[PDB]
Amino acid sequence: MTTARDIMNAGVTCVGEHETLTAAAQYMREHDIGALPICGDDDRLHGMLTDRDIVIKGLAAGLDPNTATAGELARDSIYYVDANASIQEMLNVMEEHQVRRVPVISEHRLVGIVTEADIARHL
Amino acid sequence: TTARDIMNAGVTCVGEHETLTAAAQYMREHDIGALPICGDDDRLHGMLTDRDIVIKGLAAGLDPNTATAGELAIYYVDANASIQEMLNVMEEHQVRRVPVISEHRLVGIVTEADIARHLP
Ligand SMILES: [Zn+2]
Ligand SMILES: [Zn+2]
Repeated sequence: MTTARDIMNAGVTCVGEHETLTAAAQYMREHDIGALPICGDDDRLHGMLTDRDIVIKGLAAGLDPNTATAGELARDSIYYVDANASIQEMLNVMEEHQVRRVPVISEHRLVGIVTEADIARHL
Repeated sequence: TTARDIMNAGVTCVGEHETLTAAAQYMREHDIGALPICGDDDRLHGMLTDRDIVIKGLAAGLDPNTATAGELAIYYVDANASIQEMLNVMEEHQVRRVPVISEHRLVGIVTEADIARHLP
C-alpha cells in the first residue's frame, strides 16, 4: 500500500515559530517558495504559513510584520497526515482544508510535505 | 462572447498612491489575490498580487504603511476581446487575472475561472 512517506518530499526545512513575518517573507523570496511549514523546537509542527496569509492575516489584520510571528499566524492553519496515511486520506485532508499541499508527520515531528502533484505521480 | 460579457465590472482598483497595507485590506475584503492599480480617472497602471506585496514589498525591506501600490506596479484586453485573445494575454504573462479596458479606462477584471464558468 502506498503511503504519504512513499510520496512525500522528505526532509524539508521547517521555519521557526518565532520568526517574524518579515523574516518569513525574506525566506519565501530567498527560497522561491510560497507555503512554509512552521515548527516549535525539534520540528514540532504548529501549522502552515503562506505568502497570502502574511498579507491577509497579517497586514490586512493590522499586525506589524516586524513583531508578529510566523507561529502566531500558522496556528490558524493546522492540518497534516501521518506518514502512514493513504492517498485517499491525503486527498480527504486536502479537500477539507481546501489546500493542495499537506505536511506529513511521524511521532509528532514533521518529516515531509506532500502535494497533489506528488500524489498524481504516484497513482 | 467578449471580455465585457464575462468580466466582473466595476471592481475595486487600488489607487497608485494607496499603501500596500491598503491594498492588503482590499485583498482581504474582496477575498482576491490580485488588484488592478489605477492613476486618475480609472486609467490602468498595472496589477498588484498578494505575493508581490510579500516579495517586492516586505522581503525588499519596504514599509507596507509607506510604500505605495504604484511603486510596485502592464497587460490587459479591450472590452471587446474574444476568449482566444484573453487566453493569449494570460498565457503570455503567465497570469489567471486580466484587467479589461474600454475608452482608456478600467471597466472590469476577467479571471481564467470566469471564462471557464461562462462557457456553455
Ligand atoms: Zn457573468
Ligand atoms: Zn504583454
